[PDB]
Formats: sequence, C-alpha cells, structure tokens
Amino acid sequence: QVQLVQSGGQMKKPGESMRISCRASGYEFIDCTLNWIRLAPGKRPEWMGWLKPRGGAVNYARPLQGRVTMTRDVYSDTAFLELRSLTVDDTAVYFCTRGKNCDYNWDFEHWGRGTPVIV
Amino acid sequence: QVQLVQSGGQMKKPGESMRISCRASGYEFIDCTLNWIRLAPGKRPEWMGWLKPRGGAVNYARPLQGRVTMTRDVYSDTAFLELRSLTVDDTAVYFCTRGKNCDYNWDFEHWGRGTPVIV
Amino acid sequence: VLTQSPGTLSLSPGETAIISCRTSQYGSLAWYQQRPGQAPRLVIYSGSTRAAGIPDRFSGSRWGPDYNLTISNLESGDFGVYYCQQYEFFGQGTKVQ
Amino acid sequence: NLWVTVYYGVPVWKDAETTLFCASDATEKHNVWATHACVPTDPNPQEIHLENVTEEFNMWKNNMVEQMHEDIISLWDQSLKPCVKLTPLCVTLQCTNVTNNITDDMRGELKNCSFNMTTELRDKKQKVYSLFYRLDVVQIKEYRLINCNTSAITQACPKVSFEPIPIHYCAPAGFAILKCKDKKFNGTGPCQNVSTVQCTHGIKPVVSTQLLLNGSLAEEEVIIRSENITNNAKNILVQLNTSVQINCTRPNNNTVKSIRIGPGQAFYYTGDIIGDIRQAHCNVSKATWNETLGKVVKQLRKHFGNNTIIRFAQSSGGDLEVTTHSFNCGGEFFYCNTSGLFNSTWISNSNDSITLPCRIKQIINMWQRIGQAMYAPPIQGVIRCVSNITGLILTRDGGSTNSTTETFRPGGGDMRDNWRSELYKYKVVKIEPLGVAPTRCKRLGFLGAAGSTMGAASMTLTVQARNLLSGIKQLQARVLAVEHYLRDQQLLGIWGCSGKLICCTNVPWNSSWSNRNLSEIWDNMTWLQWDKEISNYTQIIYGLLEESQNQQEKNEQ
Ligand SMILES: *[C@@H]1O[C@H](CO)[C@@H](O[C@@H]2O[C@H](CO)[C@@H](O[C@@H]3O[C@H](CO[C@H]4O[C@H](CO[C@H]5O[C@H](CO)[C@@H](O)[C@H](O)[C@@H]5O)[C@@H](O)[C@H](O)[C@@H]4O[C@H]4O[C@H](CO)[C@@H](O)[C@H](O)[C@@H]4O)[C@@H](O)[C@H](O[C@H]4O[C@H](CO)[C@@H](O)[C@H](O)[C@@H]4O)[C@@H]3O)[C@H](O)[C@H]2NC(C)=O)[C@H](O)[C@H]1NC(C)=O
Ligand SMILES: *[C@@H]1O[C@H](CO)[C@@H](O[C@@H]2O[C@H](CO)[C@@H](O[C@@H]3O[C@H](CO[C@H]4O[C@H](CO)[C@@H](O)[C@H](O)[C@@H]4O)[C@@H](O)[C@H](O[C@H]4O[C@H](CO)[C@@H](O)[C@H](O)[C@@H]4O)[C@@H]3O)[C@H](O)[C@H]2NC(C)=O)[C@H](O)[C@H]1NC(C)=O
Ligand SMILES: *[C@@H]1O[C@H](CO)[C@@H](O[C@@H]2O[C@H](CO)[C@@H](O)[C@H](O)[C@H]2NC(C)=O)[C@H](O)[C@H]1NC(C)=O
Ligand SMILES: *[C@@H]1O[C@H](CO)[C@@H](O[C@@H]2O[C@H](CO)[C@@H](O)[C@H](O)[C@H]2NC(C)=O)[C@H](O)[C@H]1NC(C)=O
Ligand SMILES: *[C@@H]1O[C@H](CO)[C@@H](O[C@@H]2O[C@H](CO)[C@@H](O)[C@H](O)[C@H]2NC(C)=O)[C@H](O)[C@H]1NC(C)=O
Ligand SMILES: *[C@@H]1O[C@H](CO)[C@@H](O)[C@H](O)[C@H]1NC(C)=O
Ligand SMILES: *[C@@H]1O[C@H](CO)[C@@H](O)[C@H](O)[C@H]1NC(C)=O
Ligand SMILES: *[C@@H]1O[C@H](CO)[C@@H](O)[C@H](O)[C@H]1NC(C)=O
Ligand SMILES: *[C@@H]1O[C@H](CO)[C@@H](O)[C@H](O)[C@H]1NC(C)=O
Ligand SMILES: *[C@@H]1O[C@H](CO)[C@@H](O)[C@H](O)[C@H]1NC(C)=O
Ligand SMILES: *[C@@H]1O[C@H](CO)[C@@H](O)[C@H](O)[C@H]1NC(C)=O
Ligand SMILES: *[C@@H]1O[C@H](CO)[C@@H](O)[C@H](O)[C@H]1NC(C)=O
Ligand SMILES: *[C@@H]1O[C@H](CO)[C@@H](O)[C@H](O)[C@H]1NC(C)=O
Ligand SMILES: *[C@@H]1O[C@H](CO)[C@@H](O)[C@H](O)[C@H]1NC(C)=O
Ligand SMILES: *[C@@H]1O[C@H](CO)[C@@H](O)[C@H](O)[C@H]1NC(C)=O
Ligand SMILES: *[C@@H]1O[C@H](CO)[C@@H](O)[C@H](O)[C@H]1NC(C)=O
Repeated sequence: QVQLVQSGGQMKKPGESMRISCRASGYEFIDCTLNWIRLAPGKRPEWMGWLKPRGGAVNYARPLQGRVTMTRDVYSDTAFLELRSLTVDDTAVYFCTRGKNCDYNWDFEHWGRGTPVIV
Repeated sequence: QVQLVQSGGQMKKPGESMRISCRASGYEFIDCTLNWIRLAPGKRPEWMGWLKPRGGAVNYARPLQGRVTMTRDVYSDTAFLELRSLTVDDTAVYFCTRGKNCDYNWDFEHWGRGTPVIV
Repeated sequence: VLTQSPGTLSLSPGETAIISCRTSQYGSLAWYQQRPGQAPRLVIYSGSTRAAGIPDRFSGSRWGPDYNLTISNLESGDFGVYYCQQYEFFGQGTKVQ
Repeated sequence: NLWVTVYYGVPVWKDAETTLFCASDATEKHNVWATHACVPTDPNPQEIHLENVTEEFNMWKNNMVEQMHEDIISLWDQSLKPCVKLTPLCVTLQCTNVTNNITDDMRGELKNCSFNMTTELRDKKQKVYSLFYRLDVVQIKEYRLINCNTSAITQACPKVSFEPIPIHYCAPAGFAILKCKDKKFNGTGPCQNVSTVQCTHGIKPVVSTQLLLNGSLAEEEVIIRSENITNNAKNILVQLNTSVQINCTRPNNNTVKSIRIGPGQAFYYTGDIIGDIRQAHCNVSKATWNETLGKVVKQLRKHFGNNTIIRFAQSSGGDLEVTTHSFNCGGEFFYCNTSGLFNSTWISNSNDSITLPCRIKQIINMWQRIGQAMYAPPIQGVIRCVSNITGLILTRDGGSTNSTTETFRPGGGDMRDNWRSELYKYKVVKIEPLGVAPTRCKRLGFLGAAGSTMGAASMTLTVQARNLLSGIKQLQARVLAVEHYLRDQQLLGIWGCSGKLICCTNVPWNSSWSNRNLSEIWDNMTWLQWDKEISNYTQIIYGLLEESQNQQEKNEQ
C-alpha cells in the first residue's frame, strides 16, 4: 500500500513563503516520480510540478517558474515543496501525488491527505 | 576421530552437589545429541539423560527429575552434568557418550574415559 | 522393561558365550562390552550389526521379543561385563568370567 | 515370445533428493523473507491426483526439511547482510535498574544502561541511554551485551520485518513433489491418496520453538507424529485439529530513539517508556487449551496404553529458546513461560484465559549458531498479535520405570521440527523416464496415469517427457537436470531408440524377470510396481540392449 503523508494546516500572509513536507512510503521512493498539484476551489486545478527523487530533477509549472522550488531528503523519503511570493490567488489545497505506474507519471492513483493553505 | 574427555575422580558427601564436565571433539558439537549414563557398580546401569546442545534441549530420567540438571557451552564444546541432593545410591561411574549415527543417539559408540563418583 | 540372563557366565577361553536378554518393547537392541577399567564400548547394534572395530566373533540372532549375543572363541580381551540396551533402558548386565 | 521394449517418459520415480526453487506471491513484501531470487508463483496451476498410487513417505528422513533449514538460514543472513553491524555497541554499559522514583526493584526485567558509543564522526563519542532487557545483558554496575564475547551481533535493518510470508518450494525440471492427502496421516509409511504438485501449498517460515504457530491444521483430529514414539530423542510433533488462539502483547510504549554510530549506520534502541512498566504476556484461551490437551492425551493414549496417566510439565531445561516458547510478534521476540500450559495431569477414565509471562529479547541467536547473532531493533508502540497455535513440539521423559504414568514436556531446540510439521505431507522424487517392459512387437497432466496400469499409462509418455528441461546450487541442479536428460537420451541413442519414445528392439525377455505371462504385466500392474519388481535387473537389461544394438548395427551396417 502506497501512502503519502503531508503536513498542513498552514496559513500565510502575502509575501511570505511556505514549505510542505510529503513523506512517502509503500514503494521505492528513489525510483518513482512525485508531483505537486494545486487544487484551488472554483478554478481548474493547476499542476505545480514534478520531482524525480533520485537525481533530484524538478520541473516547475511555467506560471510558477521562479516561485516554486522542490527538493527531497532521499534518506528520510520526504519530498518538499517551497512556494515563494504568496498572493491571495494561491489559496488552495496542495497535494503530493504519485502515478499509478512509475512508467507513466500522470496516472495519479496515490494522493496525499492534502495541505490546505489560505492566503 | 571422535573423543569425549571428562574430568572426574570427584568424591562427595551425601547432600553435596557435583558437576562433571565433558569436552567433545572430532564432530560438530551442535549437531549431535550427547548422553549422560550412570554405571552404578553392582546395580542395573541407568541412563541419566540426553542433551541436544544446539538448543540445549534436555531430557532427564524420571527417577532423577528435580535432582539432575544438564548445561553446556558451545564455544568450548563442553557438556555439564550437575547433581544436587546426592545420596549413597549415587555412587557410580558417570559417562558422557555419543551415538554411532547422530540420527539415532541410543547406540552409543563413543564413550568417555569414565568419571568415578564415590558417595 | 528388559531382563538380561544369566547374571554371571563362568567360561574358559575358547568356549562360546550365549547372553540372553528378553524385553517387553519393540526397539533396536544394542550390546556393550565393559572391560574392567575401561568404558563399555559398543559391541553390536540393531540386534545384529557389528560396530566398527569389533571382531566378527560377536553376533546376535533370535526370534520374537528376545535377543541373544553369541560370542565365539573368547579371547583374553573379552570376559567383561556385557549389557543390553533398548531405547535408553539397560539390562542388569552379565559378568563373563 | 517376450522381448524388451524401451519406454521413455514412464510415470516412474525414485526417492532422490535435490534442490527445490523458491516461488512466492508477487515493495514492502520484498524486505520480508526475500532475496529477490524467488520467482513469482502461479495460482496453483497444477495439482494432479495420482489415483490408485500408494506411496511411502517419511517426514523425518527427507531433504525438504533440511533444504528449508538451509534456505531460511541463508534468507535470514541475506536479510541481515546489508545491515548495521553492532561491533561499535560491544562497549561497557553502566546499567542501573529502571527507576520508578521509589524503592521498588527492577520492573519489567529492564536495565537503564548508560554507555559511550561511537558517532558519525570518529573523533567524537555520544553518551547513550538505552533500556535493554535483563536477558540482553551480562554483568561484568558494569554490563555487556550477552553475545558480544562470542559472536558478531548484526542489527536488523529497520525496513525489514520478520512477519512470516508463505514460501512455495517447487520441483526443478525432471523432479516432482508428491503430496499426501490422507486424512489422519501420521507422516510415515504408506499414503493412499497421493497427488503430484509442482510446488508446495506455501510454507510460512513461522519461527517458534515449543508451540507451532500459524501452521496447517489436521483435517479430522489431532495427529501426533513421531518417527518412533517410544524413542525420547525423536521429538513429537502434534498437529492440532482446530487452532488454539493465543493473544500475545508487549504492553509497553517502548519509545524508540535512534543514533548514528558510523557513516550510514543507525542504531535503534528503546529510549523510554511513558507508561507503567508491564510484563509482556500471552493469553491462551483456557477452555480451548484444556480441550486441546484432552485431544492430545486421547491421541497419546491411542499411541500408549488406554489406561495410562499422561502428565504435562514445563520444559526440563536448556536455553531460553527451549525452556520457553520463542516467537516473533510484531518485530519483537517473545520468550513465553509455558509452565501455565504444560502443568496438568490427565488420568484415563468459563471464558477464562491462561496468561503466560513472556520475556522480550533484542539480541537473538536464532538457530543457536556459533559466531552469529542478530539484534532486533525495538518497535515503537504497544505490540499486539493474535496467533493460531496449530501444533506443538513435545518430548517425553525417559527412564520410564513404573510405566503406568508418562510425562510430556514442550520441546524445541531444532527449528527443523517446525518445517517437518508443514512438510509432513510432501516428498521430492526424481523422474526416471526410462522403463523396460516385455512386449511381442520385437522390432491428464504430469504424472497422470501414474497409478494406472501399464499400457494404459504408456499412452501419456509425452505428457511426462514434456515436464523435463522445464544461486550456485540452483544452477548445479539445472545442470544436473540437463545431464540426466542427456544421459537418458544418450542411452536411448546407444540403443537406437533416441527418436522413437516407444522403442521395440531385438532383445529376448528372460522369464526370470517376473514374466507373469504378460496379462498381469499390462492389465494389473502399474509402472511403479513394475519398476520395483525389476529394480535389480534394469542394469542387465540395459547392458543387453547395448550389446544387441551394437551387434545389429555392425551386422547391418
Ligand atoms: C518404533 O520402532 C521400533 C523399532 O525401530 C518398531 O519395532 C518394529 O515394529 C514392527 C511392527 O510394529 C515389527 O514388525 C513385526 O515384528 C513381529 C516380530 O518380529 C520379530 O520376530 C519375528 C519372529 O517372531 C515370531 O515368533 C515369536 C516367538 O517368540 C512370536 O512371539 C512372534 O509373534 C512371531 O510369531 C522375526 O521373524 C522378526 O525378524 C523379528 O525379530 C525380532 O527379534 C529379533 C531377535 O534376534 C530381532 O533381531 C528383530 O529386530 C526383532 O526384534 C512380527 O511377528 C510381525 O509380523 C506381522 O506381520 C506378519 C505378516 O506376514 C503377520 O503374519 C504377523 O502376525 C504380524 O502381524 C512384524 O514383522 C518389528 O519387528 C519391530 N522391530 C524392532 C527392531 O523392534 C516399532 O514398531 C516402532 N513403534 C512405533 C510406534 O512407531
Ligand atoms: C500469525 O498470523 C497473524 C495474522 O497474520 C499475525 O499477526 C499479524 O502480525 C502482523 C505483523 O505483526 C500485523 O501486521 C501489523 O499490523 C499493524 C496494525 O495494522 C492495522 O492497520 C492495518 C491497516 O491496513 C490493518 O491491515 C491491520 O489489520 C490493523 O488494523 C501495522 O501497523 C503493522 O505495520 C507496521 O509494521 C510494518 C512492518 O512490520 C510496516 O510495513 C508498516 O509501515 C508499519 O510500521 C503491521 O502491518 C497484523 O496486524 C497481525 N494480525 C493479527 C490478526 O494479529 C501473527 O503475528 C502471526 N504469528 C507469528 C508468530 O508471526
Ligand atoms: C535512564 O537514565 C537516564 C539517566 O541515566 C534518565 O534520564 C534522566 O531522567 C531524568 C528524569 O527526571 C531527567 O531529569 C534527566 O534530565 C535525564 N537525563 C538525561 C541525561 O537524559 C532516564 O530518565 C532514565 N530512564 C528510565 C526509564 O529510567
Ligand atoms: C561469553 O560470556 C558468557 C557470559 O559471561 C560466558 O558464559 C558463562 O555465563 C555464566 C552466566 O551466569 C557465567 O557464570 C559463567 O562464568 C560464564 N562462563 C565463562 C567461562 O565465562 C561464556 O562462556 C563466554 N564465552 C566465551 C567463549 O568465553
Ligand atoms: C517458568 O515459570 C515457572 C513458574 O510457573 C518457573 O518455575 C519455578 O522455578 C524456580 C526455579 O528456582 C523454582 O524455585 C520454583 O519453585 C518454580 N515454580 C513453580 C511454581 O514450580 C520456571 O523456572 C520458569 N521458567 C522459565 C524458563 O522462565
Ligand atoms: C536491581 O534489581 C535486582 C533484582 O534482583 C536487585 O538484586 C538489584 O540489587 C537491584 N539493583 C539496584 C541498583 O537497584
Ligand atoms: C564515558 O567516558 C567518560 C570519559 O570521556 C567517562 O568518564 C565515563 O565514565 C564514560 N561513561 C560510560 C557510561 O562508559
Ligand atoms: C481419499 O479420497 C477419497 C475421496 O473420495 C476419500 O473417500 C478417501 O477416504 C481418501 N483416502 C484416505 C486414506 O483418507
Ligand atoms: C502411523 O505410523 C506407523 C509407522 O510409524 C504406520 O504403520 C501407521 O499405519 C500410521 N498410521 C496411520 C493412521 O497412517
Ligand atoms: C485461525 O483460526 C481461525 C479459525 O476460524 C481462522 O479463521 C483464521 O484464519 C486462523 N488464522 C491464522 C492466522 O491461521
Ligand atoms: C476437530 O474439530 C472439530 C471442529 O472443527 C470438532 O467438531 C471435532 O470434535 C474435533 N475433533 C476431535 C477428535 O475432538
Ligand atoms: C507512545 O508515545 C507517543 C509519544 O509521542 C504517543 O504519541 C503515543 O500515543 C504513545 N502510545 C501509547 C500507546 O500511549
Ligand atoms: C484476541 O483478540 C481478539 C481481538 O483482536 C479477540 O476477539 C479474541 O477474543 C482474543 N482472544 C483471546 C484468546 O484472548
Ligand atoms: C480441564 O482440565 C482438567 C485438568 O485437571 C481436567 O480434569 C478436565 O477434565 C478438563 N476439562 C475439559 C477438557 O473439559
Ligand atoms: C483405479 O482403479 C479402478 C478400479 O476399478 C479403475 O476403475 C480406475 O480407472 C483406476 N484409476 C486410473 C486412474 O486408471
Ligand atoms: C536368463 O537368465 C539366466 C540365469 O541363469 C541366464 O543363464 C540366461 O543366459 C539369461 N538369458 C537371457 C536371454 O538373458
């Protein structure tokens, strides 16, 4: 059973940064891509990026380039999402996800509990 | 060449305890059951017990239950026979033995030199 | 459990010794030779199989729940105390002289 | 007249031992009793009842038990190979009793031990406070870990769990596993309901020493299996009819702390207990256990006199693995005092539980080996296990004079007994595809029709032959399968039979070779009975086949 456990219940003011810790278990962390997705109410979910936590390669969404950093602790099996320059439009539940198969990143069968963030 | 070397020639008074060591060589100590036999002169000889040194499992003769204890070391391949509450009927030559084929312990091909005990 | 007979055998060298041992149990019966001052080395096991190092003068044969050890041409190295064992139980012993 | 005919693929086998391969159900299950050399298994693709086959089994003389002993030890050692060695932990411990802030003496048999230990850096040391069990330390106050002076203690990797998983042992090419389906089968002698399987039903390596946990149950009644019962040394393996539920617990939070003791080497230890210091224990259902002992003594009275007295008693002695019931529970190793169970006397004619005190060890010298020991890291939280007692290992006190009463105690000290109680119904056999039979020609799945008569069983030879040719020891087994195949094909080639499968040749049949006027040979006898009847003559028949083919080839060519 794959499980992603996310911290949350954070509230931030505009101009501050936020950091979300996603601890992964039930699969080999190193060998499978994790994604961060922004699910705001009302508007379409915005996929924020992917992290391949072996080399640490990242891909940040174009509108979020320069604002989002993703890192990993490969020894604690934990992915981290850092979002900077927060505004009121960043209110959303942030999710840590994994694809169904590690061959195909975007079949997100495994979602975390969610990280509500209100700005 | 399988050999059992016993320390003996011990004299004890009734009520005293005794310990007889048996150092074994020529075979894997762990893998073969070792037996302690009491050859009382002029009386039917009695097999005191068997000791499976791998786990140290032990089986004492019913007439001796509560008075005979057997222990061992497996880093120095030594078995120990310990008796308490000795009486005059415990005078005997005590032997440490091993079977011809460890699958059957009872046919005792290898005997120690013999440890007389006078009580 | 098992009764060995006779208690003593008076025999000169060259005679054949028959040592009987009756038992009320089904088990392999072994025979042990206790030379005075020495350990009771195994003579036979399984009721008829010789232990390594034992001359071919030692044998066993009988029918039913009874065993007999036949020792032909007794030498000066024999005439010890003979014991029968079945499954941890030992006969009272026969002294061969 | 009668002539030798060679049949390749006859359903004939011998009691030959070999190396079986691992099969298991297909992340977290790859860190539990696994080497990653165990192939994915199939959902029981083949189980073929061998109708009219009677086979002789001996559960105490087979190489499946010895193979499990070797394979489980290797599996254990590989699980512990890429893990932290605790040589840095073999240090002098300054241990005091765990304190309650009062005058009460040691509770829980725990010792609070302050030691200086190595750190990630070699130039610095970290003082560590760890709650070790009394059974893990020896006084030298100053203490040392019990196995530091005799063995190299290896810490289990924290990701590795000791929960048992089913392991299926499978026949290599050229071999079959036979299963005994007889109900009440006592593991020895003839078996009437015999089947051919590629693999076992899945044997869980459930480590236990006195009671058999999470095993198979007897089909109709308690089965007491011993090579011989009157022999004390031969342990008595009791397979129960209906299990006895045993609820085991470690009622201590055992807050786990960890330190670095070297580059990449994390040592896990118990830091504190937030609640009261409580003894680990197991609850065996009292009514169920008493009924179970009733059934066991009824079966022993069937083995002994019907008017005898059967007394149960605590283990007579030995190490903790023998004197107590050892087992894994949730990652901790329990050593339960079974004197609360083996203490009744049964004389031939309430919802309460029997609580067995259990001691917990962290340094486990499993299989009582020389130079090896494992340190089980503590598990965070209160441990609960509900296990099924499906059997017992018993011994009987010897020196039984006044034989009206017999005394039985729990056994242990030889882990192979746990596997015997699971492998009691299995044996490994080598296929002998070359058979000879008298004929006048003078020129279903695997092992199906093995119990059929010959002739009828000679029309399935290709089904039998198709199951041939299907780390170091496994590759040697594969090469042996290839060499045996090639020796049979080479021998057929010498006979001029390599491509015929049924080869009629010019060798007269000798009437001394159980002639039986042919009608019995083909209408009454099976291939197994026939091979047994001429097992002392096949070398002569083979030599005559070689001579005849050589003479015919030289005369014709
Ligand atoms: C634990 O392990 C032990 C040993 O490891 C097992 O013991 C064996 O038990 C089996 C069966 O349980 C025994 O087989 C039976 O043996 C019967 C007797 O065999 C001995 O005697 C006969 C001749 O005896 C005849 O004459 C006697 C007159 O005194 C009379 O009392 C008797 O009834 C017979 O009429 C010999 O031919 C045979 O070789 C054997 O010899 C004994 O004595 C010699 C002494 O030199 C010794 O070497 C041998 O080892 C043995 O002690 C036998 O009658 C019985 O036959 C049955 O089947 C036939 C079928 O034709 C049937 O006609 C007959 O009525 C019976 O039903 C069968 O062969 C075996 O002998 C035991 N072996 C040993 C070594 O003790 C034990 O069973 C096992 N226990 C458990 C619980 O697993
Ligand atoms: C005989 O057989 C019984 C039954 O199989 C065994 O008892 C089981 O033992 C296992 C291992 O100790 C237990 O599994 C553990 O359960 C814990 C509780 O899980 C609860 O929640 C899950 C949610 O899915 C449920 O499935 C489950 O039923 C419970 O409600 C878990 O927390 C444990 O996981 C922890 O450890 C593992 C590694 O061991 C890690 O992978 C996890 O991340 C986590 O840290 C674990 O899964 C099982 O619950 C027991 N069942 C019963 C009925 O008792 C006996 O142990 C076995 N006998 C012997 C001697 O081995
Ligand atoms: C084990 O011993 C250590 C010290 O030997 C104890 O740790 C101290 O506990 C007291 C409790 O009042 C604290 O005030 C100290 O600050 C602690 N010292 C250190 C260095 O940690 C520990 O509590 C003991 N644990 C048990 C269970 O007895
Ligand atoms: C390793 O250490 C153990 C424990 O010190 C030794 O075993 C015996 O343990 C008991 C425990 O009560 C002591 O009373 C004995 O004195 C110990 N014997 C000896 C000879 O020290 C064990 O023998 C040691 N191993 C080796 C190879 O010396
Ligand atoms: C298991 O518990 C029993 C008690 O149920 C222990 O037996 C006691 O052993 C001591 C040894 O000195 C005796 O003095 C007591 O009289 C025994 N008690 C009873 C009630 O008979 C036994 O030693 C324990 N065994 C293990 C392995 O822990
Ligand atoms: C610890 O408890 C044991 C219990 O046997 C006692 O003998 C010992 O003296 C106690 N030690 C301390 C330091 O309290
Ligand atoms: C740890 O080392 C110090 C010296 O650095 C010593 O005084 C102290 O007693 C040691 N403590 C233990 C528990 O070994
Ligand atoms: C074999 O299986 C059949 C199935 O009908 C059963 O009747 C028979 O009793 C079984 N044999 C044994 C020895 O249990
Ligand atoms: C029990 O085993 C003995 C041999 O030890 C055998 O003769 C007997 O038939 C077996 N009992 C059953 C019910 O299969
Ligand atoms: C224990 O026995 C019960 C009997 O109903 C069974 O349902 C359960 O699956 C068994 N558990 C194990 C682990 O064998
Ligand atoms: C075996 O267990 C069943 C319940 O599964 C029970 O009815 C039967 O009586 C038990 N056998 C004996 C011999 O008590
Ligand atoms: C064990 O201690 C931890 C400390 O965080 C606590 O959260 C947990 O609930 C405790 N467990 C029990 C069973 O009380
Ligand atoms: C064991 O615990 C279960 C709950 O996990 C309970 O239903 C069962 O009755 C308990 N058994 C015993 C023998 O205490
Ligand atoms: C319970 O155990 C006692 C032990 O003395 C026994 O006498 C009684 O008959 C048993 N009751 C059963 C199996 O119902
Ligand atoms: C077993 O023998 C019976 C005897 O009637 C026969 O009918 C049956 O076909 C035989 N089994 C096989 C597999 O040939
Ligand atoms: C048959 O066996 C007898 C045994 O004496 C032997 O003399 C004869 O040559 C054999 N015949 C054949 C054809 O093998």
